[PDB]
Amino acid sequence: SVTGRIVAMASGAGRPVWGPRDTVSLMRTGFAGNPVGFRSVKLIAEATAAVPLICPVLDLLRRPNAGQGRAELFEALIGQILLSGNGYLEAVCPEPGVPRELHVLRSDRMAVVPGADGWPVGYDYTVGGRKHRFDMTGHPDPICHIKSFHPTDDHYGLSPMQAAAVALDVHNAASAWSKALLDNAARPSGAIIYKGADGQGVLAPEQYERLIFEMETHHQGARNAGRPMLLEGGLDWKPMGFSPSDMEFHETKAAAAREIALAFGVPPMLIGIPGDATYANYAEANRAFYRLTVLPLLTRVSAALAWWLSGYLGAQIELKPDLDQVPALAVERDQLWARIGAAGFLSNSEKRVLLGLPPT
Amino acid sequence: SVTGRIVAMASGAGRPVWGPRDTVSLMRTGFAGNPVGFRSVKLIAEATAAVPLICPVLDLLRRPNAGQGRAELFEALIGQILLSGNGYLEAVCPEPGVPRELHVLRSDRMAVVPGADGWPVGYDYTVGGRKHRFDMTGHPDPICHIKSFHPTDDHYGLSPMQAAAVALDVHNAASAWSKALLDNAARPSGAIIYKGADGQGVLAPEQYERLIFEMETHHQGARNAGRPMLLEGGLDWKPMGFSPSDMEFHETKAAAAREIALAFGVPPMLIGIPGDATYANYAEANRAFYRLTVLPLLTRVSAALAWWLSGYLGAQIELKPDLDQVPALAVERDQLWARIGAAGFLSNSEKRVLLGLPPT
Amino acid sequence: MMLNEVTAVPGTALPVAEFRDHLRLGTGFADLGAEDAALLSYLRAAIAAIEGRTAKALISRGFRLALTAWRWGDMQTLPIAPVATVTALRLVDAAGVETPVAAGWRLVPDMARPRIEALGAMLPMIPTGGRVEIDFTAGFGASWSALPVDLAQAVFLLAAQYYELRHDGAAAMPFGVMALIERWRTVRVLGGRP
Amino acid sequence: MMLNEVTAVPGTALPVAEFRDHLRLGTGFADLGAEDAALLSYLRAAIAAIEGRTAKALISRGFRLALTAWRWGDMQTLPIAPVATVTALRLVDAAGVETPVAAGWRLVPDMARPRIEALGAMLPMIPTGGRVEIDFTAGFGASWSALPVDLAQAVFLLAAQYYELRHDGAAAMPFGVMALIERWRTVRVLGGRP
Amino acid sequence: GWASETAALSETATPQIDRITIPLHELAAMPKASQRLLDDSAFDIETW
Amino acid sequence: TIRGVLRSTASLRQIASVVNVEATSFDVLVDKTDMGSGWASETAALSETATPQIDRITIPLHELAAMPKASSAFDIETWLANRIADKFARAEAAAFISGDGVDKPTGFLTKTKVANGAWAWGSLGYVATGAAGDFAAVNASDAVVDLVYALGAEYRANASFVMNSKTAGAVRKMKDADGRFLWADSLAAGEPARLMGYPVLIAEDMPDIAANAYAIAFGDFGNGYTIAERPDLRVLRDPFSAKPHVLFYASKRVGGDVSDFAAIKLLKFAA
Amino acid sequence: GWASETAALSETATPQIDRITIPLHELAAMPKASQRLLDDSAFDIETW
Repeated sequence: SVTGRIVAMASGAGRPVWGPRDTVSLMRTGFAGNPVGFRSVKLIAEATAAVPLICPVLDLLRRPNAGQGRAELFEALIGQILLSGNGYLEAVCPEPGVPRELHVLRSDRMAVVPGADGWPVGYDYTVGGRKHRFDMTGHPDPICHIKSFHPTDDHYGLSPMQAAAVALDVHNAASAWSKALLDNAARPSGAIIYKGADGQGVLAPEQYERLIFEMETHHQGARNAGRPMLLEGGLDWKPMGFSPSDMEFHETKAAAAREIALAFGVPPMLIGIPGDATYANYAEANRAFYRLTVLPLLTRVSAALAWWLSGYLGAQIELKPDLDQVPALAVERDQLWARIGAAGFLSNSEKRVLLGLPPT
Repeated sequence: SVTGRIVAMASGAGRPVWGPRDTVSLMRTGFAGNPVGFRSVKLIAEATAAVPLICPVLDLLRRPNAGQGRAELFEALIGQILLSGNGYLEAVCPEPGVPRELHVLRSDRMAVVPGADGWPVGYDYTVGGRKHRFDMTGHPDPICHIKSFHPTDDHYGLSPMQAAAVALDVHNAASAWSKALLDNAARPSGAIIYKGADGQGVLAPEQYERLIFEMETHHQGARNAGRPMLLEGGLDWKPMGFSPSDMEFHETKAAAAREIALAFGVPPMLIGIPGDATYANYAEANRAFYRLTVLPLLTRVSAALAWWLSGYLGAQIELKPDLDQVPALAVERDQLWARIGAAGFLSNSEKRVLLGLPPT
Repeated sequence: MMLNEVTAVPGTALPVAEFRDHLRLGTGFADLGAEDAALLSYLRAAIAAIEGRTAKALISRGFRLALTAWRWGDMQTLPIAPVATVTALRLVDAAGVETPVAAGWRLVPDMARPRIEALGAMLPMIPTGGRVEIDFTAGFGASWSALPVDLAQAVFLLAAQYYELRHDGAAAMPFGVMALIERWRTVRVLGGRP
Repeated sequence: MMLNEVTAVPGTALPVAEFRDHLRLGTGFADLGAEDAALLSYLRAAIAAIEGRTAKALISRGFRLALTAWRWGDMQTLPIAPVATVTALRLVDAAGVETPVAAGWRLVPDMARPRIEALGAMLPMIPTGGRVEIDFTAGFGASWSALPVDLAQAVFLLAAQYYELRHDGAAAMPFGVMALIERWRTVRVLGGRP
Repeated sequence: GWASETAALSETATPQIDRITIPLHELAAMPKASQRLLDDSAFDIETW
Repeated sequence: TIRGVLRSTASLRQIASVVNVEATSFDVLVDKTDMGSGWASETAALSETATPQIDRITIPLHELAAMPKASSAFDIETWLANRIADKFARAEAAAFISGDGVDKPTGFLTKTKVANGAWAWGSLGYVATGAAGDFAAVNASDAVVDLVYALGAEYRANASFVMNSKTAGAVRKMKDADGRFLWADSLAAGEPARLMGYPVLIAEDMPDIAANAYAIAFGDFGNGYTIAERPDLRVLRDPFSAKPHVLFYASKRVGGDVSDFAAIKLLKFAA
Repeated sequence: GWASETAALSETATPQIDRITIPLHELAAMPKASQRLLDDSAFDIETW
């Protein structure tokens, strides 16, 4: 905070700081463009919305606004964090405490203002040429700004799609390689070469319609596969091939489809990409998914809702994921109940306090 | 909210916003065109209809209208969400509460109107050149608009088929590659080259019917396979081959047939596409299907029916998937009943309350 | 796409008096005897052999390019390469109402790929059945002196050959006829859909 | 990109009196001038052959480079290679108005890459539907003596050939016509986008 | 049109609209009654 | 981050009456004259004293358009959107002050000015300074103070000066017979921003001091000048017309002239 | 430009983008110090 004043002047106080320009184009080319970048965010954002929470405040979260439910809110919230590294939540307060409206402001059209002491004073929702200038020079601070970790930038997040932005363009263009190869390719199944007495000679349109009708009827198609095809003088049939037949950038697409899944943190088994068996039997890969890239993400966002929404209340509230009755963690729950349940030496109430039960 | 009021006047208030251009063409080329895109939607839409629900209001859902049952409604509803990212439900209310008609309006012919404050005021059902202009400037709001998550658009969904639109055109054209290769191809099983004394020379139609009849009778067919075939002076037999025989875009189709199944989120094992064994033994892949792409999808639509239909009632109703006696989740139910049933330390009534039983 | 010439050369524009000097001047039998109007008939045969191999025009004759459908959305490369000033882009309909247009297109001149390249993305659409028709003047200059002189020498190396030997008789020069033409041929590598 | 010449060579700058010394015509005859009309007809036909194989200029006549869109964002390599003192990048408009622009463009002299690189990171913009012609005088020198002499010899090896054989009749030197040209041709290996 | 789009019809003639004004005049009658007649008569002339 | 030249931002938008309008035009309705009531006589006819003739002034609500062609270090979509909003904030400022009638809002300087004291409704009133080149030589600032006190006490509750930078320069150049800077006395003060108790708006589209130019204005522009506009900004992110250049289309529509001819008073630098 | 209704507005001038180069020159000092003078004196010469 003491050094906060020094970085603020360099950027320029009172003026909007934009950060990354090409953020909106990674969405259309990397999330609406390829299925791997599409499925990876949809797999996470529909997983963090499904996790229950532990606190009143959750009555706001259950019904944030019209037409945007509890689970639909976090899909919009985490879906901006995975896409552009930043999450925004406007609170509309007709009432003084616990404001009854939440709105995920998209992070394409939002810009920060550094202000005096380096910590932000303005946020600017910029649609068309129109700005809004939300104000942070107050106590309730009407927008929570959830940052992904960015080491070099002081105001935004890193957005894992930016780290995979080369592997998206490999997977977008290798998939479009095979598309435009199926659309721009002339393979013939042969060529009836007609030289003539000279090195060059055309055949007359009388002879040419004769050549079609014996080729149309008697030689093409499945039903004429293999006629013995008499070739008189001058004529010759050179059959062409198609030498790379399968596998046009097949492994570099399948390797880039795994590096996209690597950056968002989904395992290759969940998304459905082919590859070597790393995880075994989905009791691991679903448990690894909710432990390395979902529950760390959800306990970081819920820790920002636990502090931003407590600024509207008087008492501070904690708000964490449940990490109980989330059915992907049952292999960590069998393993912990059967450990203490088999420990017969310590008594009955001495293990209800370990497994989390109210003792009797 | 406040940002929304500014967003409206950028696009234009009171005027219809259409969104996706090609969504009428992705249906014919991606859902009536290929089996992989066809089966993937049919696998999900017939799964969400089979899941029971927990609440009167469900009496409407059981029998919405004539000729369109309960299970047939959600197949129509989810079948529009997977195809075009948007679900629509018209309600006809002769009576004030619990309107006795539901109709899945197709999302090709529906368009939104942003209205004044950014949240929609009109929906326009446009068939031919004829409109309807449903009105949202009231409390019951006669159409629930279920959005898939779209980060860039403010009014529509993303429609996973749009994310797989490259892999559909690969799979459609590679499959049509082999069709038209079996239909336009002239392979011969040889060529009887007849040069002559000159470099060129035809053979007379007397000699040519002799040449057919000794080829028609004595050399072609299974029964003449391998006759020793005397070749006098001038005649010569050059046997042709067919150098790419199998496997015309065989793996690039099979990789694209997996990326379509990847985008909708079905596992490769359920749909029947070939590929490396990711899931093991169908107790997982069916359990993965009802946990990563069905029950998150079904708990998101049911959360919108719980709020739109409660606008017709006085009291608000919750409406969630059962997540019980759905037989793909039996491996999550064995694992949880045998954990607590073997926990002999805590008493009998202390585990009926954990497993969800009525206590005794 | 018929692309007939409106008018041919006058004949008096051709360098018949100069071609007699390329035939035998400074060395030779004398001026000798040459059927004058014969020598004009070999220059028109050597220019029309180099107008075809180079797709150039060389005298700046008037053309009429009447084609039915536009190939691209807006581009319309013109075949006869050195162009200047579209005379008119009149547009006839299936009955022959012949309604010209005067704006919407800007000819972009070039020796490589002359174009029509309309403004924006809208090039004048075609009446169904009513072929579009473009009149233009293509070539280097009105007189023989306005030509590139290396291309003019390829005419004189060729028109003298048709004068020196009549039938197709057999006979590797460094800059022959063929080596002077190749920097004026059209180098194209498209066999595709656009 | 049209690249026409404003003015041709004067003809009096060509060394007809020295080309006559090359071809061994004759020394002290009283006629001495029966070939003057044709000797410079082959010198202009051999320079224009070597101006196209080398993309050089050799007499420093004035050019006019009328083009519409810039080839690269800022560079704009000129075709005719040995340049000096680009006169005017007058920027015409869609129709009519021609405004010469100092515009903050430089000129990078080179025999291989005669660029016109801009200093403000962007050349002067182009009015949509209008061309940007560049007047520049490109060549080695004004008179014949300012040439590289090996390239001047390659004209004399070539124009002597056109004088000695008229039609394309076939007929190995260490430094022939071709081996003198090849250190003046443009060596390029880019077929790419930039 | 069908083939007129190629030759002409770069724009289709829009409907030239027209405003017809209802001037909204008033219809007023002012009959004059006497105060003697309004008081003497058994017939309620004021409501007749 | 790409930089640009920083232009003036003060635009007369924050002191004039900004009205959100949705139709094609905005009609303000001002009566031109008084009731004309007289003291009645005890034995007189006393009828039809007078009636204020009303007048509709039409804000035409013109449109403003700028059309640049776009032709990964800095991102053009955000930067060009942050430049074209500045140009639409600055180009309407010239129309608000010295715009003419054709296709653009007519500024308050272009309204057929009449010398104050012979002031009628159809014009704006001015006060003369003295010599034609500049302020008066004998007593400077007398033109400023009687410009203030020749307006009307009801509009001077919230009125402001409108100048450009180098007219406020020539105002701060005023000094007494010892040279002690009548406005902001020391060389250590700065812009005092409260000229004659009233705020100053440095609007660069005002003319400078010339032979007859009206370089200083003063008024309650909340009643005087009405800016009627639509708040949004059109954003056509065009992916057609030219593949090479995006050629974004951005437009804001805005109109305005004077609603009240009594609020604004001008300073003519002449005799 | 203020766009008329019957104008069919032309495209305007895209602002020229300038690119000014900082050359980033070097500035170095090379003092020559004696080894004995650095080893004998009481002052921290490498610091001074």
